[PDB]
Amino acid sequence: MQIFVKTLTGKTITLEVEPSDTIENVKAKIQDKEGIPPDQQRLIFAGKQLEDGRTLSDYNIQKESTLHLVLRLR
Repeated sequence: MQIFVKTLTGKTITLEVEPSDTIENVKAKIQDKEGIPPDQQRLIFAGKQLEDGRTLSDYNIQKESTLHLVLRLR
């Protein structure tokens, strides 16, 4: 399915994913487009911080829905 990842910098990217994809897996695809290391990414959906080892289906993330990407640096 297609999902969207919003950076609060203003911009958005599309991602191509499966419901069984892990957040880890999503982070890797974000790094491929944005260059941000996975341990400096945090993803937010429906007011929850998403865990690395869990899947999109675990969080009821559906086609054309949107995740929010936040930086955790120092």
